[PDB]
Formats: sequence, C-alpha cells, structure tokens
Amino acid sequence: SMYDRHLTIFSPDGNLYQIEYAIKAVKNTNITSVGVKGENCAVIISQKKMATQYISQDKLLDYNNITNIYNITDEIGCSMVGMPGDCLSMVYKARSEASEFLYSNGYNVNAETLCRNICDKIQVYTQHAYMRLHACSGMIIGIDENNKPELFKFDPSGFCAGYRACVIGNKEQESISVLERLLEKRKKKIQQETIDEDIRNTTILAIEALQTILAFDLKASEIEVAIVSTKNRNFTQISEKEIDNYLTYIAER
Amino acid sequence: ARRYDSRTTTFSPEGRLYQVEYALEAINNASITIGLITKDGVILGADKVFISKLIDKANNYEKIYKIDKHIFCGVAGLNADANILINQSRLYAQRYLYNYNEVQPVSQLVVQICDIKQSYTQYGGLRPYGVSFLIGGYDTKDGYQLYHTDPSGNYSGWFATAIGTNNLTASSVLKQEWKNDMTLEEGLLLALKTLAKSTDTEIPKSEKIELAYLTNKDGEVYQKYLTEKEIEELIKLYTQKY
Amino acid sequence: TTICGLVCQNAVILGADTRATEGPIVADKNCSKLHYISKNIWCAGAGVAGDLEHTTLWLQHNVELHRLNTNTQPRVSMCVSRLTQELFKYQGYKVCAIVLGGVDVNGPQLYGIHPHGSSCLLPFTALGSGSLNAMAVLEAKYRDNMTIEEGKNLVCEAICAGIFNDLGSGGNVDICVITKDSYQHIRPYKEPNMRLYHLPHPTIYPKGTTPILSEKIEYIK
Amino acid sequence: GSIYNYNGGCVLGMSGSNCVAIACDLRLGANTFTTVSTKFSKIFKMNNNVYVGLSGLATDIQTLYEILRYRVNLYEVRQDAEMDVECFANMLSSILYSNRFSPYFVNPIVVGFKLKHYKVNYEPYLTAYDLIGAKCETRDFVVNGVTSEQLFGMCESLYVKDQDENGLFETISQCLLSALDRDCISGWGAEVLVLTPEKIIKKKLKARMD
Amino acid sequence: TTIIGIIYDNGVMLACDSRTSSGTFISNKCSRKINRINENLYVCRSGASAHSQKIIEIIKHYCVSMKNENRKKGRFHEGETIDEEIDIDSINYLDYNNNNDNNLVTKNKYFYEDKFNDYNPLVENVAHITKKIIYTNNNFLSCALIFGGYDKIKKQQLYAVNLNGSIIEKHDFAVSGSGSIYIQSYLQDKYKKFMTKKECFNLILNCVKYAMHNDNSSGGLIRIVNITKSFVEEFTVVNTQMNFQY
Amino acid sequence: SAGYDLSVSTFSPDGRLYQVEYIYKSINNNNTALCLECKDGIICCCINSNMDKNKMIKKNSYNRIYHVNNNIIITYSGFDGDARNIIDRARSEANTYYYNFHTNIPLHILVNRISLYIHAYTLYWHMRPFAASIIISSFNEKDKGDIYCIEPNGACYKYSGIVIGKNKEMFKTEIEKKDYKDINVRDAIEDIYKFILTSDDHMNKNNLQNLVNFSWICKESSYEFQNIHEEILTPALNKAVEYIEKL
Amino acid sequence: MADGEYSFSLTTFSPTGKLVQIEYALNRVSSSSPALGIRAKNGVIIATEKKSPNELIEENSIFKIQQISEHIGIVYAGMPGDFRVLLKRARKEAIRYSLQYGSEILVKELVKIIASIVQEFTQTGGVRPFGLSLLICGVDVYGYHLYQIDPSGCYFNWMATCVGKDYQNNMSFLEKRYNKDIEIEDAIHTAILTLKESYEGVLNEKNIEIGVAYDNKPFKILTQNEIKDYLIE
Ligand SMILES: O=C(NC1CCCC1)[C@@H]1CCCCOc2cccc(c2)C[C@H](N2CCCC2=O)C(=O)N[C@@H](CCN2CCOCC2)C(=O)N1
Repeated sequence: SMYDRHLTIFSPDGNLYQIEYAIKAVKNTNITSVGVKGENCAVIISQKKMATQYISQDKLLDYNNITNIYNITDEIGCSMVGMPGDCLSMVYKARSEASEFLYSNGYNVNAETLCRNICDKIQVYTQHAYMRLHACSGMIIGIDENNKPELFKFDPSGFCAGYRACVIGNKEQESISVLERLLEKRKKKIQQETIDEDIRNTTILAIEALQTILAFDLKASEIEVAIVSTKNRNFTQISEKEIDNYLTYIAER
Repeated sequence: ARRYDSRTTTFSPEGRLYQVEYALEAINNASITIGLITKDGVILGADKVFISKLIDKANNYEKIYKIDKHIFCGVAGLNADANILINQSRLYAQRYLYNYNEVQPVSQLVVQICDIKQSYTQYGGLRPYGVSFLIGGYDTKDGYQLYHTDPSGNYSGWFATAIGTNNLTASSVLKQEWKNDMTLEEGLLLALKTLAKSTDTEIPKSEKIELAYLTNKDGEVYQKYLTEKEIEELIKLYTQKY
Repeated sequence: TTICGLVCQNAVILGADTRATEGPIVADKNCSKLHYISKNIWCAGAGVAGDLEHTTLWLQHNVELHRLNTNTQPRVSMCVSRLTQELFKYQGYKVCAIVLGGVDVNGPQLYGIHPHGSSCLLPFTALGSGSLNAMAVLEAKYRDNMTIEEGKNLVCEAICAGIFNDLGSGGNVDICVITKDSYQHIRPYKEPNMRLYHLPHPTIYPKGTTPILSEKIEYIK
Repeated sequence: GSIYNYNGGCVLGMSGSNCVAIACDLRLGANTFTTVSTKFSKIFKMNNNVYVGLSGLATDIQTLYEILRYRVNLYEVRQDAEMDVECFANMLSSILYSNRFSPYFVNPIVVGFKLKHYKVNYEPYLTAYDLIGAKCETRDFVVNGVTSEQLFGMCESLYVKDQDENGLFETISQCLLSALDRDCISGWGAEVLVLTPEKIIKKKLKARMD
Repeated sequence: TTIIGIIYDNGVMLACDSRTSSGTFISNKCSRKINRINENLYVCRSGASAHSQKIIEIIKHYCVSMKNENRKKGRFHEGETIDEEIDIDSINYLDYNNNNDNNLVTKNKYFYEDKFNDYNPLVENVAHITKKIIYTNNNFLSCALIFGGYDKIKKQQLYAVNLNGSIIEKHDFAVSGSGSIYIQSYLQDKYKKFMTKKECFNLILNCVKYAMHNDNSSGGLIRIVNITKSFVEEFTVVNTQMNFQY
Repeated sequence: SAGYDLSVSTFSPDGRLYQVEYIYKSINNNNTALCLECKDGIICCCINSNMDKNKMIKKNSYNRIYHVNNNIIITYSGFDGDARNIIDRARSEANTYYYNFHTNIPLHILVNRISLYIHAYTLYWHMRPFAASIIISSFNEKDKGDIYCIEPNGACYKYSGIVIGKNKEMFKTEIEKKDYKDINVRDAIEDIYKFILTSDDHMNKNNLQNLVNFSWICKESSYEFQNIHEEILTPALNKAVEYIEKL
Repeated sequence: MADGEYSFSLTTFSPTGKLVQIEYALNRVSSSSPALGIRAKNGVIIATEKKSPNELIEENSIFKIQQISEHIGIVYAGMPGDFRVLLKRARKEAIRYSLQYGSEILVKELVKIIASIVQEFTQTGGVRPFGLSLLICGVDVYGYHLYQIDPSGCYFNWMATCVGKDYQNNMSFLEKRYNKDIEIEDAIHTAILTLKESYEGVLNEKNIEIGVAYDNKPFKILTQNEIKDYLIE
C-alpha cells in the first residue's frame, strides 16, 4: 500500500523501511563510539559531543555533562549512540532490566544476556505498528562469570552480537578495516602481557582507533574513555589527565 | 492512525462485505474438496497440492481432520486459519461433552464454529477467516450429516457437494452420479471419479488423493483415513469399473 | 522424613529416607525425596508431598529455561532466590522444607530452606521429622574437608539415625553426590529395612474360589 | 475427614504378569450410613491402556472424571495417538495440585499399561494419589479410599508377585472382599476389571450386601 | 537475637549474635544477621527470619536502582586527592583451642570503590524506603532492623526501624532483639561520646557477650562490622564465654 | 514532508522526525525565557512580549516561572497547558521521591525523569507530543548553579546560561559577552533589562514593568525560590532604560 | 495503540484472495541465508550458512541453530529478532508441556503450538507477520521429525528441505541425492554439499552451523572441529 514505508510492515521486496530509517537517524547524529576487547579487559571510547540535532552547541553549554557512556550497573556500562531521548530511554530500560534480573535470580546479569534482553524489547517495536522505533545503537561491555571481557553491540533492528572490536558511527566499513589492522598488529606479538600492560595496550588501541577513524587529533577534553578489567571489574571512566597521557604517548611513537 | 484502517467489517455500497468476497475468492482458488453421504457413512475426499517429492507422505493428512470421534472435516482455503478453527471446534465438541455428558450433535458444532466466523465478520476490525469447511459426522438425532461452511459464517446441509477450485465440474458429476442409497464402495468409487474429473484427468493418482470416511458400525462411530495403498486398490477398482 | 546434606571436598552430598506416610500408615515405602534441579543442582524435600513434588518440578523447569536462554551454568543462588520468593509468597502454606545443594562458579554450596521462605548457607544440615537425630549424628561427626567416601558414610549414618529413631522415617537410604562435572544418584544406597518373617508358602487361592454374579469378556483391537 | 465418610467407597489396583487389575466397591452412601445406590462404579476408562479409580466425594468423583475425560480427549485428538499412561498420571497430579488450597476430595488410583515400543511390550503401571496430587508409583498394588488400612493389610499379606490372570483375579477379589467386610460404609457389591494387552474381563462379585 | 549499633568517633560498629531458633531448638547455629546493602551500608536483622531476609533482598534491589540513578554524567575530582587495628587473634585466643583448627579466617577488610561518595545512596534514604516497605505491610510483617552506614552528608549514622514500621535515628547507640533488654543499662552506663575504635569494639563485644549469657534466644558466635569513611572491617569472635570471679 | 510528517511515530526516509521539528518551530516562535548563573545565585527571566497588545490583562498576572520544592526553578517556552502538565509531573515526582526516601529529589534525577516523561509522548501514533521546552535549575552554596534545559524530543543538556523561545540568538549573543559567574545576581538584573530592551523589538521602557517575570534563587533569599521584589527591579529598570536612551 | 480503535488488521485480503503481507514476508525469507534439514534413517540434521560479515564479529555470539529442549533443535531463515522471540516462546511452551505431562514435548505438538502463534500475527490487529521460516527437527517416541513453519503459520512435514536464498535450486540438488535410508554421516555430507553448491566461493568450519539428533540421543550442535573433520574429505 501507499503506507508501507510509514509503519513496520513489509514492503513488496520484504524490507521494513522504518528500521532502515531509524538506523539512518542513528547515523545522522555524527557520533562515533569504539569498543575494543583485551585478554582481561574491555574499553569503550566515545566523543564527548552533542548529537547533531535541531538545536546547536552553545558556548554556555556545560561540556563536562555531555556524554554517551553510562553505567548500567556497577560492573556493566555501555555507549548509547543516537537520538538523546531514545538513548536515555534505552539506558533506563537496560538499568531496570538489570535490576529485575538481579532481584529475580540473586546474581548480576552479564553483558551478553542484558544485550539479548534489550534486543528482545526492541523487537516488539519492530513488530507493533503503533510504537515508534528507538533510534539508538549501543555497545555494552562487562566481565563475565569466567573473568573474560564481553563486547556486545545492538542496533535499532534488534540485532545484537559479540565483537572483538566494534564501531558505532557514520562510517563502519572503513572503521572495520582500521580495527582489523590494529587487532592483527596487536595479535602478531608473542610476548605475554601483564594485567596492567594488557589494559594499557587495550586503551591505547581504542584511542588510536578512534583517532584513525575520525581523522583528526583527539583532544583529551572532547573524548571519554571507560574500562572494565579483571583488576577492576567496575565500569569506570578514566580521568582527562590519563587520556591526555595516552594521547601524548600515541603522538610520540 | 485511522488512515491505516482498512475497515474490514464495513458494508459496501451494495450491501456487500468485500473482505468476505475476497476470502471466498481465495477459497475458490484452493484445491478441490468433496464430500458425499452413502448409507454406510460420510465420505470426504480431497486433492493434495504438490510441493515436492520430499514431503513426508506417511500418516500426513493435511486437508481432512478429525474433530471428534463422530465428526471430521475437510478444508478448503488458508490452512493456518483452518488449523485455528479446527482447534476451536475440537474444543467445542469436548466442551459439549463436559457440560452434557453426551457427544455433541453435528449441527450444533457447525453452528458454533460458524458463529466464530460470523463474529469476525461483524465485530472488531480484523480480517475474516479464509476457510471453507466440509463437516461430516454421525449422531443419533440426525443420522449421517454433511455441512458446508463459508467465511461469512454461513452453512447449509448437503447430500453431496464440493468446495475449492473447479467445484462446478465435481458438483455436476455428483449431481449426475450420486444416488440416494449407495454403499461405501460405490461412494468411494464415485468420490474418486469426481476427484479425477475435477483435476482434469481420467485415471486419478494416489499421490495426490486424500480419502477418508466415517461409519457408524455395530454402535461405534469409526473413522478410516485411507492410506496410499488402500487408495491404490480403489484406483485399480475404478479403472476396472471405467 | 529425614533429609540431610553436607559439604565435602569439591562436592555436595545429599541423603534421604524413602517413607511417605498418610497419618499413622505408611503410604509409600520407597518414595524418592532427592530431586534433580540441574546437572549441578539437586535438592532434598521434606513436608507436604504434593507441594514438594510440584515446587521442585517448577524449579527444575524454570532453571532449564534460564540455562537455555543464558547459556551459562545454573547457580545455586538463583534456586535459593526463586524458591524462597515463592515460599514467602505462600506464607508457609506451601509446606516445603528443602535442603538445596550444588556446585557452581562459587564452589560447592548447601542451603537449608524453610517453608516460610528463609534460607541459610551451611556446611551441613538435616530437615524433617528425623532431623534432630540426623543432626545429632552430624554434629557429633562432621568435619571440614572430608573426602567423598567419608561424606557418603556420614550422610548414610545420619539418615540411618533418622530412620531408626523417628517413626515418620524409614525405608532405604538414597544419596546423591554433586560435583562440578556431574552428579551420582544412588538409589538405594543402604537398604537397611526388609521384611523379616515370610510364610513358608505363599497363599495361592484355587481357581474359582471367589463367587461371581456376572462376567463379560471384551477383546481389544 | 468426615467428608470422605459421607459417601464411603474404595479402589484397589494390582498387577500380575502381562496383566493388571483394578477393583472397586459399588456403594453410593449418603450421610455416612444410608445406602442410596449399589451400581456406582468408581472405575473409569480413559483409553484402552489407562484406567482411573476415583474414590471419595461422589460429586468430586464425577467432576474430576469429566475434567480428565475432557483433557484426555483433547490431547488424543490433537496428537492422533493414545495418551501414554505416565503422561496421564503426571497430568492428573497437575490437575489435583492446581486446586491445592480448595481441592477435590478424591483419592484416585491409576492402573494401566506402559507401552515400550520396540513389536510392543506391555508393562503394568500403578499409581496412587492423595487429593493434592502427590504420587506413589508401585509395582505390586495400590489402594485408596476409606477402606485403605484394611486393603493395605490384605495386600501386604496376600499379594503374590507375577501371577497370571486367574491368580490375579482371585487375589485382588479376595483382598477387596476381606477388606470390605470390615468397613461399615463400603461394599454393597464389587466390580473387578482384569486387563491384558488382548482383552478386558469385567466381573461383578457375589459380595455382602449389608 | 541480639543486634547492636554504636557510633564512635571515627565510625559506626554493628555487632550481632548468630543464633536462629524455632522454639527451644536451634535451627541455625551461626546465621548472618549483619548484611551488606551497599559497600558502606549494612543492616542488622531482628525478628522472623523469612520476613527480614525477604525485606533485605528487596531493599538491596532498591539500593542498586538508587545507586545507578545517582550516577551523574561526566568526570569529577580531576585533582581531589582522597587507626590502631583490633588484636582480634588475641580476643579469639583460648588455651584449649590453640592450632586445633589452624585454617580460620576471622577478619576481612575492604576499601570503598566510591571514594568520594559520589553515588552511594544516603543511609537515611535506604532506611526510609525500608521503613516504607515495612509500614505498608505492617499487618503481616514482624521484623526490627538497625541500619548503620557512612555518607558524606551526615557521616556515620544509626537508624532503628522498629516493629510496625516506625523509624528513629540514633546518634549514640541502638539495640534490638530479645537479648538487648538485658544489656540495656550496662550499655547506657558504659557508653560515652567520641569513643575510640578500641573502646567501641570492646564495649560492643562485651554487650553481645552479656546478652548471650542471659538470653537463651541469643548465642552462637559474634559478628562485628566496623564502618568508616574509607573502609569496612568485619570480625568474627568465637571466644564468647563469660567468666565471673564470684 | 512527502507524507512522512503526519505522525510522530514515522521516521522520514532521511532519518528525521518532522513532527518534532514542527514543535521546535512552535517553541521558537513563542515567548522568551532565560536562566543565568551568577556568582551568588541563579536568575530567571521570562519576557511575555507576545502579550503586548493585551492591554486589559491584569498587571503582572501571567507568570511562567514556577518552583518544585521551594528550591528548584522551572520555567518554559511553549504551550501553557503542556507546560503545566509537565510541571505537575515534576512536582508529582518530587512528592514520590520524598515519600520513598525522605530527602528532596536531586536536580539531575528529576531532570532525567521529566525528560523521560516528555520523550514518552513522542513514541505512539495516537498521542500529541508536548510543545514546550523546559528550563529546570537550582543553586546552593556548595554546588553553585545547575541549569538544565529539556527539549521536546526529550534531550536534556546542562548549561551555564540558557535562552529558549523567540529572539534567543540575540539574547545569547548579549549573554555570552560577560562571564556572569563573577557577577552578582543584583548586578545581572540591569544587564538583563538592557538585553530585553535591545533584543525584543516588541518591548519598550513602557511595558518592561508588566511584561517581564523575574525570579531567583540566591544567597539573599537563603537559596530558596523568590520572585524579585519590585523595589529591586525598579532601579535596575530605570538605569537600563536611561543608559539605552543615551545611545 | 495496542487497544481501542487502533487495533485493526494490517494483513487483509486482496481482490484475488491473496494476503500480500504474507507474500512479502515470504520474499524476505527467500532473501535470507540458506538453511536446510535432512531426515536420515536414525537421526535428523539441520544445517545453516553462517557467513561472518567481518573478522571482528564473534561467531559463537551468533548461533542460528538453537536447542528448544533435549532432542529438539531449531534453525531459521529470515529476521533474527523475530527468531529470538519465537525461540523464547518455543522454550516456554516446551516447559509448559513438560510441567503438565512430566515428559518431553512431542515434536508435532510443539510445531502446532508455534504455528498457531505465528498465525495469530497474520490476523490480530496492529502487527505485521513474522518475517522468517523455521525448521524444527526432533526425536520422540514416534520417530524422527523435520517440520517447516512458514510466515503464514502453515506447517509442512519434510524428509528434507531448504529455506532461504535460492532454495529451489538447493531443493533440486537435495532431491537428486536424498534417499530415506541414508545414515547420519551421509546426511551431514549431503547437507554440506548442498550448502557448498549454494554458497558462492569456498565454505569452511566458520561459515556453517550444524545440529544433529540421532540414535535416540540429545540434540547436539556440531563444534568447529567436528565440522572440520566432515569437511576434510
Ligand atoms: O510423608 C510426607 N511427606 C514426605 C514424603 C515425600 C515428601 C516428604 C507427608 C507427611 C505428613 C504431611 C501431612 O500434611 C498435609 C497437609 C496438607 C495436605 C496434605 C498433607 C496432603 C494429604 N492429606 C492430608 C490429610 C488427608 C490427606 O490425604 C497427605 O497426607 N499426603 C501425604 C502423602 C499422600 N500420599 C500421596 C500418594 O501416595 C503417597 C502418599 C503426605 O504428604 N505426607
């Protein structure tokens, strides 16, 4: 019919164009996030940038409040890219899902299951016509019950998967090429790492990847970096000073 | 959101219900289903739609279904809608048995399922069921019975009838050949004849035929779903007799 | 009833008698009181028989559902949370006193769950009408870091104390050993009770001794 | 307690070799001492391999039998096969428990054959229930009803393993009759059904009528 | 059951016996009546075991929700830079038990992850949501709780949630359970403001010991939790017997 | 457009939600509201210049500045009814927070809850989205000022000074010249009157008194909500007016 | 929304009698990565193509072959979120049956229940049909079964079948070399060969998932190494 691109119903070729348009809406925000997995840790790096939306960035804006990284629980955090209302909504949905899991089962949900439950929530928006799609794509990290890091990514279509490294942003084929090169370069070394060495290398890889993707010099004040490891399983950001030190090391090499 | 409503349960300028007409077109586009009453029981026959030689053709009847011990139906139309309504009618028969401690008369069961269909045509904003039923059975009140239902919730009793594609040819064959006191064998041979002539051929093929009948013998009502072997035997008898 | 469990080296061991009573009458002489929740989680049940059967079945099936949906090894803590919440919801009217044991990422664990919904993590415990006798034996003889054979012997001795000192207990001794990699359900493990006296010949009534009024034969298929 | 004395009645199941038997008294009591019927069977055929004996409150007996017949008929029409006796036993347990707090005042037994399809082997199957669905799987005998203690004594004393159909009939009939003769509120006839994979034999015993 | 809380100069100490009984029978010899709600927030349980356990589980869930909602967006503290240990082994030494069980962990200490108290729920908030839960169902629920914790606003605090769902804040000490009635005046006479860690520990231990001596419903062992601004310390005392010269 | 702008629950093929943009246009056409952080407080001002031709309105009767717990300022630009709805929800959330926890709802949690409430009206095909943007702000000695602005799309951002509604760009240009974190609220009053005289061409020195709402939370008011007294607004108005008429 | 006047069918009849939304869901399936199942003498195999978009993705994180219960497995061709929802529902129905009757759910009963659930979404108001097809394989007392479920809610009983991309050509390839008296190893080889003939390029242990149920054993998803051995020849 004339409205097959208005609702979540199949078009003649089998597509649900509303899902495609929600994904494009995510892409329109011009926000880039990168998650990278180590051997005993995981990192997420995002721009501390307001999503390109109707309103613009004022010089009286408090730039410290601008963020795309959230804690879901003490041990699980995420990056939510897309429409800020939808991103906040998904953050709250994920927090409530994690809390309900904990109460029902007496132990904390791991990142994989939380991602899958979130995507089961999103599928309902994809099938019921009266609800708008949440223009939001996310990355979720945590340390699973075997002390292994997890990196999972969901998008508006309700599809999720685990990754060695991932990028949400405008470009993702070339981001994938950059990340694959960085990962193989890191993997070709045979010397064993310490926990601290592994965390340092993972964070440097995340920063250098975001930089090689965005194609300009990252300033420590305009990006955010969050980590989870077996040394510190809490999902914690790192200071602007440590980000700056990582950047000075990256530049001088 | 009203702009997306297709208004299924709304009269047309000629007092017609378009969704029901289209459901009837779909039923008319389904494979032939026939039924006829002998003095030995009700016969239901159907042509199977070919999909692949890899379908499992053992104990897999997809157009004739048991509703109760004394009731069984043939389907013409959308098979999933039919599955829904068949589940409902099995429930209805068992509910009647629970409430009254006796098996449900056939006409009451047909009325209940047809009420479901009519309700979908009158209330709500959903599309109707795209299925026609040939319901046959036995009960002490009315003996052997055979009924035909359509998406509008209509029904009517028949001594012989056909639904689905090319029902005109099969109905004419039945009108010419059906008699008031036939034996089970004669009924089965006539069912094979009308199935063969509606499918545009002369000798029918066992692979494409579903045949079942329902007899009240010695006081027990018993349903027989003929296998490919029994149908092959009957096909040989038919090719002898014609 | 006498059920008991203890923790030993990298294993949990459960034990139970097999009597079910309907008043002062023994209704079932060989009822099973050890219930499979998952490959690494078992439980023993005392209280109302129907409540135990249906609560443990519900728990087992929900645990399997959870395992399938998460693809992770079931946790004993999850069983504790689910069971205690259910029992609390029924304010003790679901009479289920359960010894729950299993092995997971947090090692071997054992819980004593009570019908009102309380739980307690313990190295050993006993529940049921015979729990006082079994607890006497366990308190006398329990030790940390017992071997599995020693734990099996102690569990059997405790269940036997319950069997021989409590009228509500009896029958055989059933045991399950739950480790990280598998379980071992032994049923029966002890068989300490059998019929002593038998008549020298079993009474066989001659054919036709019972008078009948009518008879009808009805063949099948 | 006294609710079960209102009507009276009892049921008994026993197995032999490739045979199984189910028996019941035929009385319908009222007010614990008035006999109003002498043809009130407690035995019900679910399918050819599954029988249920329902003792207790007659209204609940009839109601539960109707529920079970509804469920079995739906299951078997949907599946296009006879319900296995163990599935039926578990289903009966679940139905009884679903009324855990306002239960049906019934004391069921299930008797039948567990089919082990290779040829087919017919293994006798016996189960006794309480009113909230607790189950007792057994190989020799099952009892239920207000006459339970007498039936338990008779069975413990007289049951003989691996009896043929005639020996099974004599044993179960003697157990039932002796037990009934000591009960004020049960008796007034006995029906005995002896099951084999090939045939069912239904007998009415010349029993006491006081 | 005996549960006690005492505020001292640098923290708040929570102590408890460990006996759970059903009548005269001791169903659990060593229960755990002092439960962590948050890294710096503990509750001492009294009353019916099922009631207090299920209440505390609900409250832990609520506390996780509150804590994660308290998290502000951004980075903070880009510069902000953030006592005599109890001789527990000597408290727990007994002549007739010396190396009889060498492997015995009687102490534990951990540091707060939320160093600046940026997101940890206020003690008062958690205590009040608990009071709300108990009061809404005070026709059925019978359990008395003591909350102890440290937050950056009011520092170390004690809140008594009494039976029927009332809440009172205590600034010196709080006592609950059938055993505390016996040590009421002992504690009143021996308590002083701004006690040291050592004085508070000795006092709370002696209070529990006297209560266990006098109350049959109390017994087992003694669990003591000490909550400071930076760390939490937990001790187990197994030397509970009381020796009278007379 | 192209048929994709009739519902708030249909994304356009370029990924945009047009009903939300139309609401933004409505808000930008509506009256002006601003909040400004100063050294010892925050100052909020609403310019009701759309009502300049409404001569019979009771003097100073239309006020767009409300408060939540006597210590949080909440104002808006957009539909009055929708804003009242959102303010009722804000107060309801504050009541619920106090009931649950016995402490006042923190500003940032309240902002998140309000933004989620607003965002929920952009999700369904049968609900009109709110046509209003909200300013929510507080101030206390230790934390200084916190100013949040919530958009109709449900996005909340934090500012040191914010202007919504009509002529907001010129007001922002005037506001950004001086660092008000080192100026006192009283001194900021005259600056704000000057900005109003310049930016809003519908406002003159005759209707400045009856068309402007002023409130603050500052040290002078014990960090609790208060409408600025006319005995403070009068000298500032006169000074701004004479200074402007000079040039 | 989900109630009131706003609950009307989105799938309706066309003049010719067709329900075009079901046809469009079918097209969506026919554009998806191929899946197939084979019923052998003493087991049933379901196999699928799992082509990793990038070297970054974790293959184990995506399994197109899932277990519903012991002895029952499922694979799909089509939209993965729909599959997740239906798989959760199938597990729920399996345990509901297991709680009522104690034993494991019979494959036919599960298939009928799931087909009815699928059918509801072609008639109930305010929703689209599911955009996928399912293959359900299993073993019970009544033998080995391989069932397909279509977006419309119709179900078919198969000796062997393929869904998804160019499934007509795959079907011809599979029907050229299927007999009812094959063995488990021959069936696995045939499934792999069919997928090879469909897949464009070179297959490997990472491009395919396989699940088996044979010789009255619990359903099992072949690991990478087992598939590698099957691919050595
Ligand atoms: O041994 C038992 N538990 C162990 C055995 C295994 C698991 C642990 C208890 C021991 C005593 C508990 C009785 O408190 C009840 C409270 C409420 C309801 C009922 C009982 C129900 C019912 N009542 C109550 C009186 C009339 C009647 O019938 C009844 O007594 N059930 C008997 C088992 C019944 N039979 C089922 C099939 O055959 C085996 C036994 C029963 O639960 N016993």
